[PDB]
Amino acid sequence: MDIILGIRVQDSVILASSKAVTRGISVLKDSDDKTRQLSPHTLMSFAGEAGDTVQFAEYIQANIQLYSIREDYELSPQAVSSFVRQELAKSIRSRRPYQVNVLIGGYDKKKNKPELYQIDYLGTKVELPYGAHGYSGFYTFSLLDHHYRPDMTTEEGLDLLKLCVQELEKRMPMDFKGVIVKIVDKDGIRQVDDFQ
Amino acid sequence: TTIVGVKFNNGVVIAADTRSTQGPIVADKNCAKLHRISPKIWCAGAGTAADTEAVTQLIGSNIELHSLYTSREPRVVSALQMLKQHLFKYQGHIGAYLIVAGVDPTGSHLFSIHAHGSTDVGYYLSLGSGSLAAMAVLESHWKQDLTKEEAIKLASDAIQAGIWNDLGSGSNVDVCVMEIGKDAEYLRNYLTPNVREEKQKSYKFPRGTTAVLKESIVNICD
Amino acid sequence: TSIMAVTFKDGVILGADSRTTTGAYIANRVTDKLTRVHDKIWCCRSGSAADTQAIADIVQYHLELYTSQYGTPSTETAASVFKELCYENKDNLTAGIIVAGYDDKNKGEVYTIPLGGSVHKLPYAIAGSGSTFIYGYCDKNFRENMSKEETVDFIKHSLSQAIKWDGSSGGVIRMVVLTAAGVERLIFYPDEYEQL
Amino acid sequence: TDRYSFSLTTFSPSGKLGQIDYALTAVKQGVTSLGIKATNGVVIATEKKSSSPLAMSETLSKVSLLTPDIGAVYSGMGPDYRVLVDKSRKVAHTSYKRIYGEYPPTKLLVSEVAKIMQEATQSGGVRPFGVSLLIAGHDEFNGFSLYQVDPSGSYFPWKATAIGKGSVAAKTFLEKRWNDELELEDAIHIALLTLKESVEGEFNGDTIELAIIGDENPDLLGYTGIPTDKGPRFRKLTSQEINDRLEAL
Amino acid sequence: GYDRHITIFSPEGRLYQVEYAFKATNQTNINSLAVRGKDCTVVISQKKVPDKLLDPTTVSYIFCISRTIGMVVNGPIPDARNAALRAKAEAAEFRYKYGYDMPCDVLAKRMANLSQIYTQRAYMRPLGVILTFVSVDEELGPSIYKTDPAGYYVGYKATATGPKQQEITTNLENHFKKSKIDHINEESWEKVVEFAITHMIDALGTEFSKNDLEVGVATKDKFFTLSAENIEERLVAIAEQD
Amino acid sequence: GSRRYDSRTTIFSPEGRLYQVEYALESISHAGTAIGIMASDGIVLAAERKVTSTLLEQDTSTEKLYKLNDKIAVAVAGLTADAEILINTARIHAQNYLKTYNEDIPVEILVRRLSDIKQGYTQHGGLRPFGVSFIYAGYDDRYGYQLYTSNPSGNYTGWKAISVGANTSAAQTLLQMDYKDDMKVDDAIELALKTLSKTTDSSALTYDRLEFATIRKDGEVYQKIFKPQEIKDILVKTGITKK
Amino acid sequence: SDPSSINGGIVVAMTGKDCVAIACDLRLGSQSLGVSNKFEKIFHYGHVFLGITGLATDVTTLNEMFRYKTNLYKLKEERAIEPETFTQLVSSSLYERRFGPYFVGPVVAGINSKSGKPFIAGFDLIGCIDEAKDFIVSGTASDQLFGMCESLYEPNLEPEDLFETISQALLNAADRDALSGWGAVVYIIKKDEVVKRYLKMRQD
Amino acid sequence: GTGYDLSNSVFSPDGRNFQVEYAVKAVENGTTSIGIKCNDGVVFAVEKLITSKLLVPQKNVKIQVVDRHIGCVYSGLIPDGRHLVNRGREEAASFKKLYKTPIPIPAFADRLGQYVQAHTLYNSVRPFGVSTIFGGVDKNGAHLYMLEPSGSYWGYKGAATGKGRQSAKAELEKLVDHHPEGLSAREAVKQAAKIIYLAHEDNKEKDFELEISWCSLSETNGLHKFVKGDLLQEAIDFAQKEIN
Amino acid sequence: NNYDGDTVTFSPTGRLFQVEYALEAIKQGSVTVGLRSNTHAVLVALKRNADELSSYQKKIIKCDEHMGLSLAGLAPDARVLSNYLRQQCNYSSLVFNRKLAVERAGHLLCDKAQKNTQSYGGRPYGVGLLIIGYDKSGAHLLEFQPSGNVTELYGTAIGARSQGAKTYLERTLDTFIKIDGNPDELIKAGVEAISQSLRDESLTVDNLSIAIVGKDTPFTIYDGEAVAKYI
Ligand SMILES: [Mg+2]
Ligand SMILES: [Mg+2]
Ligand SMILES: [Mg+2]
Repeated sequence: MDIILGIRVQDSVILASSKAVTRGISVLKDSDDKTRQLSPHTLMSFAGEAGDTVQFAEYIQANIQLYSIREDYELSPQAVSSFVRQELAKSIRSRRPYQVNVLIGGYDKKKNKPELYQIDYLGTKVELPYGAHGYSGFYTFSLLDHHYRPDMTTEEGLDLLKLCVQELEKRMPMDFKGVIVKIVDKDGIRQVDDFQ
Repeated sequence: TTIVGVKFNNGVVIAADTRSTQGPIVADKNCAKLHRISPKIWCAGAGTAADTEAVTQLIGSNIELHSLYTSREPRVVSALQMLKQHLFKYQGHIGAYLIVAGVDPTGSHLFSIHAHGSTDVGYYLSLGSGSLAAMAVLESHWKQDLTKEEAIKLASDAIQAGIWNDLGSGSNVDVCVMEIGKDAEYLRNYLTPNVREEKQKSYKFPRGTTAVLKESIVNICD
Repeated sequence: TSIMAVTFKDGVILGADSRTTTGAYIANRVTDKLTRVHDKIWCCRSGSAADTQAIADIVQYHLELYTSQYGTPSTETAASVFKELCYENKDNLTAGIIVAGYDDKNKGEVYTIPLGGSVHKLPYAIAGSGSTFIYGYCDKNFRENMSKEETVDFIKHSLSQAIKWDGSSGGVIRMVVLTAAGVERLIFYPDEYEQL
Repeated sequence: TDRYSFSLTTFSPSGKLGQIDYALTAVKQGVTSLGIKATNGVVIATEKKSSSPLAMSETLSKVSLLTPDIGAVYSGMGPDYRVLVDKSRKVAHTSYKRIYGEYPPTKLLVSEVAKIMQEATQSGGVRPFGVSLLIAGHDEFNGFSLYQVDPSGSYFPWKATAIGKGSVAAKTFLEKRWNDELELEDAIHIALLTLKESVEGEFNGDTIELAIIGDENPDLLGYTGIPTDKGPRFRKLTSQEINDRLEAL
Repeated sequence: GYDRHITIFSPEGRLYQVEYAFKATNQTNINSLAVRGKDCTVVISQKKVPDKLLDPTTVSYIFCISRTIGMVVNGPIPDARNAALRAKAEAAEFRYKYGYDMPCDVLAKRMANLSQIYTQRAYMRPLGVILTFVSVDEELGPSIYKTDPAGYYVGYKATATGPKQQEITTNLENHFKKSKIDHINEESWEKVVEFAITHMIDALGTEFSKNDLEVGVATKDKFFTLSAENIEERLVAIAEQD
Repeated sequence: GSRRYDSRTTIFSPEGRLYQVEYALESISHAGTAIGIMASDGIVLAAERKVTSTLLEQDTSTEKLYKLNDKIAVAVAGLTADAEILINTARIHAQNYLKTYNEDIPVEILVRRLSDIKQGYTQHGGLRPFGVSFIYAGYDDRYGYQLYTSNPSGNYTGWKAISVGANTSAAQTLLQMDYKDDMKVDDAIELALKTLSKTTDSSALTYDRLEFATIRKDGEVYQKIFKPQEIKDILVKTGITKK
Repeated sequence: SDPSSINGGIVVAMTGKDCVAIACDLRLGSQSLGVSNKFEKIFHYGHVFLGITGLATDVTTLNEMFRYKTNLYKLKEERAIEPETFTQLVSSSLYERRFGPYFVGPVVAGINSKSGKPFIAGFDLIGCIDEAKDFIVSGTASDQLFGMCESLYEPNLEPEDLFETISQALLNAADRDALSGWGAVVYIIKKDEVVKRYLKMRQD
Repeated sequence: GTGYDLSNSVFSPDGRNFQVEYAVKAVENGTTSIGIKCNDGVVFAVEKLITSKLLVPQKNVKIQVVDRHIGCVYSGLIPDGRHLVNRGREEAASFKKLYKTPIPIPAFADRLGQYVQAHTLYNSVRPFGVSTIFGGVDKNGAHLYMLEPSGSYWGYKGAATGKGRQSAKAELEKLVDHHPEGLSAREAVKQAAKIIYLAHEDNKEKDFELEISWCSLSETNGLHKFVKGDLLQEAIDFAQKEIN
Repeated sequence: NNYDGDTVTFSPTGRLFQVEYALEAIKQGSVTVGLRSNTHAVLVALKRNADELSSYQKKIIKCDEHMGLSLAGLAPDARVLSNYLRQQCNYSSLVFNRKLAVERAGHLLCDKAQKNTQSYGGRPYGVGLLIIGYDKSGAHLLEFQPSGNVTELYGTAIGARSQGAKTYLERTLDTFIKIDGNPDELIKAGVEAISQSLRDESLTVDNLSIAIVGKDTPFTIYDGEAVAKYI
């Protein structure tokens, strides 16, 4: 499937998302940003069934923006994760469910702590130091479990994600055409200019 | 599961085993299967245990409401009609098979209800997995004009047959006798022929055997 | 199940067996397959016990309301009620019903309604599993305007042959005689009709 | 169809809710009914005034059972009381027993009937209930309780009170006679005295209804074999018992 | 003032449309009496056919609800037949759903709850009719239960309804004060019919012919309205007192 | 047909006022007095029971102060049953927010929900408004302690100290006279008790005619509903009564 | 693909002398792939404890629903809900979705505050109440837990011994299941003291 | 108080529904219609005022057929009568569908009566403005019914409603007295023509057209049929002789 | 008086007032006359303009190739009723391959109006209609009033000063009923009938509308110069 990776360092959360969208035997685009900025300090990467991903992501984005406008306050990452998990759990038993897996990376400004949530199309939410959706984990975890330290800096996390991307580009039957990397910290969400 | 009902001269008795099984595994070794539709109207269940419990409680609540509305003692025909109509509404999807006995102002009643909404009347009935063994015992030892003790013995022997010769039943025997002139008598563990033998050795571990990483008090108060 | 209804000069007689089987196991060997929908309008049931019982209960309700409002219903009226209930729910019912009635105007009448809701008025009607085994005998031994004894004998012989050949039938032969004199219930045990 | 979607009970410029006050007035013009809470049970009582001596008073019950441990008496319009007791008996199962497997507590059943009556005072096309209810119940955690429910949907817990015609005088007698150390028989005697004060006609076990939420009566359970299941606490006194306690006085 | 048009409380706490329905109940100018026998229950109603162009066999205020429950109505025939159809449907549905015949008191309570609904909801008016149901309930015996447009219902040893009802009622009361029982100690229903007709003649003070009365008798497992000839036989038996 | 009986509750007067809103406010004016005071370290609610009898069981009686949430409570002025309907709805909304976001509901969100329900009852439906005024006392990690007030008009406002019910003008004047921004929770208790004792139409302020509540503070708040004995103790301590 | 066997996990409750115990594994995974080793399955409402095994999303949704209902219950009744009442509530809530079931296996444990009676019970995915006095087991290693409990348990055990027994049962059952493990927690519940202990086990 | 006559289903302090009585007045303002039960059926007759010679004679039928055996003629607000006849036709179709047997006359009468009584039960519906005389032959013989706007309906030997209802009732009483054995179908037709012609004199300002139908077990085999042609002209001549 | 607020309220004299107000609305409308022989049926209508810069409101509507109607009163209600009649003719032609009988059309219109003259919140229709048609029975002319009363006539007229045209048709009935097989003569008779209802006005090509139906003559409308030969 699409590659969706996320790591939580001491003062940041880094998200990696495939740049490739392929329908059939033809790669339609090699520069696809599979993320949606839910709030100034909370980003969400998504992957899964065509169409459902962008639809669900933009729906969640609109709801979070409406809440932030109404209450003039940014919801904590935990609240956004719980809201999207409830949405997906309501979806699973609907007529046509959403088949979208998401990684939410946020910086709780009230706690000043990085937080990373992994939720699947079923509504299974977990708070993890590193997370991945699809087959990606099947490789990346093995690296992270060894090379992840809680006191890691953002540059160390970027190097670790680059090692994961190298392993994926070596042992994956697919060419996901690189990854767009985004950093979520106390100052918001920024995009790495180049990762390869 | 093995459930039976037998009519005696002054009422009706039901009996069942106490073995709830999740496939080939015994989930409960003492699950009472005699439910109370009304103070003097009882029923034994088989099939989807959740369906039996739920439909029996629902019909019992509706019967209590009907009795408080009509100021009359509940009738077995009413519970029978409501159960059968409800089961037929939801087709065979409600997997409940009931043997419903009772004593009401009209007399003694013993019926059987199937999951799809059919009902049968008889003097002796059996349902469940072991229904065949129990029915063989009934057909072998049933006679007209049974006494209370005779019907109790016949029902207990049918349940024992279902316990011994059917893998779907076992453990103990619950009985409920309902006579016309008295209250319903609910004998829990009327027969206990499956007491477990004493184990050859005690497995109480020496304290500290388990490796503990961290302990924490849990605040239940506020 | 083996059921039939025969019209003789004094009225009508319904006959049935008492064997209800779940597969090859005789679930109930004393089943009363003769059901009363009105004082002198009865029905023989075959097929889904749940379906036939529900149909008979609803017909009894409708006929009780008809009696309360407009008086005693005709046999044809109960036949039409059965026909509506069976035909409109043909995709969810598996029931074959014979309806026999006595009214002083038309003497005795028999209406058989098989699967599909079609209604056919006949002097004598046979149905059930065992009926196929007695289609010949009946056609060779049935006469119009028989006496009560001759009608009982005809039904007894037919049901006895059906019970002998059809394993789905058995038990005791139950008959309900509807005449101007009223309703009579007759039972014939195996030790009697087997020697016929 | 029901085009009466607008409220029939509205605020008057004086701030008073008209139909609520009118229903309370109709209650005041109803037969007196009282309740007294003791240390080992509660008692409710009322006068059985019949329309005709040909009518059989036993067939018309002013004291009804809501749950096996909760009963209720009223003062006001009989038919409203009947429909309210039916609704309460059903709500006891639908909104508690069928969810928690236990009979509702007195407070919650009172709250449910009060919600029904409040909706009657606020919904469209309906007049408030022309009754006031005295509900006496017992649950394991709150013990014994006696509540009063007014047409407005409000409810109050009472140590002892009364409603109807002779409401004020009855309440005064209870204020003068009540204490927090009363046994059930003492409360029954006080209730009988207050009713005798509030009745002019005949006063015997055949013209007054009186029920008690007291101890558990396993003889009224109907089945034996379940030790955890005990008998109901609600019991309506027989005419013989009332006449005995009256001849005692 | 609109407290007189819809079913809302007056300042006195009174529902005036209910009282006006009560007033409408006596519009028919016919009286009815119900009494209980040892194993039967008899209702008698005045049969008044003023117009000679009327089919006298279609003038009835006694209805056969079920095979056990009969109902005599005091009030206009539209609301009478409405309540009759509703009670018949309720009894049939009760039999279908609960497996046994609807009791007299149960049908009375149901109709009284519907009448109460009419008093509380505004879009429906009460029916200007008083319904007296009679039967021989298997659990309660001979049963007479009456309901009114106010939603009130109760059972009676004997009852009367109509314009001169009070008169009749008093008479009945006296008899019970003399009899020390709650029923008519007669084994045959013919004697109970004769008793009812005799006491109605005593109260109203009028002689009834065979075309001036409707008699409905409920015995165990049956309710039937007598013909003019059976009423005539009872009247002849009464007249042959000495 | 039925048009002759419609009171038309949701209409404007020629002056631009909602008739039923004004009449419900007039109704609440006759109800008991409820006062909320928010100090720097807590919130205090004090209400006077209009219903008073020597036989009224005050131990199990709660006619003025209800718990919406472990962080939010309400003082009621007006029709108790309408208030309880709205309180049930508020509890359901708070638990829905908790289930949705796994965080306790902020006070203003619940207050705005209840106020919008009230407002909807004043603009459509042709139904009578709820004759209830609410004083919300709540705590959350955003605005700390919070005191809100809502009336049948559907309007809600925030206050340092507020009073609803009877004699609200004199109570508000006394509060403005004696309130201080730096005062503590015990000072708020004393001020509320004195304001009630000086604005009560009754002879004296006693425990039987009082309901009391304190939302205090570890990282945990305590919502303490005073029992009758605690109420009599705080009355005799603040000098209002003698024992 | 079995909805109850996608995520895996196990829970087991036992009783003793004036004490109960409820233990669970800490594994959550998408079939073969283990995802989280911190997924606890025993939640507590007041003094009642509920361990849910099965589809993880249904576990979390049921936890939220029961927290909702218990909070409203506490605010209405003005008392903490008891284990029997909560068991009945769980059964009714489960059967409320009979034809759209929650693919879970709830297990309730506690001590009645007013009577002190230790009470444990189990359920299926549609709410069939299994009220056993000895032990209740649920999860993917249901058979291993059944064997361990039927072998090791003896009634009237003191808390310090009941802990060892339930911990050994949980560990030796999880080590025989590929879809359970990655850590374990054990609650020893007394009338006024509830202790939580994390166990040390193999992380495979 | 006042205002009890402004809303339907409102009981006056007497116990009356004034809107129903006003509808009865609207009926009394209508033309004259009669029904006569004979020994083997019923005969319906109605007067149609020829407001102008521009009206097409023998057209603009006023008697409506229900099922194949029921005849209905209404006096009052003709459109309301058509509404009631359509409702009755639906009821008869439903009855025949469910119970196969054609709807009996008493059943049909009770259906119409319950419909009208429901129309006298709510302030959102106006009472009916037609008195309907109907009937026919069923398995129990002949039946003639009349239904008033109050929902009250009765079985009649002879019925009449409209402006000339009183003279028609008097003539029907004479017919009932002089014929205890019962009238025949054609004799009933001739008497209905006579009574219609006699009641027209009350409003002799404009000419009228006679319309007759009948349902007889022997003359029409139990089917509702319009009397036309030779029999109609014979009845007209009989009436013309009877007047003078 | 106090009984004219709704159509659900009966006057003490048994009169529904709103219906009479609708009839009065018709009376103040324009004049339209209808007349038929055995072979044809003609509607002649006088359209009315707001001023000299406005158009003349259409008064004749085509319902089907064999049936049409002329309106007098509220044009919206006329359009609603004509659309319902078109729907009924269309249903007859599609489900039964059968031309809708004119008498049945009148019955349907009667019941449709009665639906409005008995229920709360509904106003009676405010237009009178003159329906001409040619079914299997021959030529038919019906007059429909929103009271629900539809009457078949040889000729009639509705609107302002309609009594003059009606009396003219009464006098000329035996004359026009025999104008069979000659369309123009019946058209001129209708023009004379409507002229019998003119006062300070004269028939022009702009204010006159004609409609003709009959055997081998579908419902056709003539406006403008097409009517110049009949003036
Ligand atoms: Mg075995
Ligand atoms: Mg493992
Ligand atoms: Mg492993």
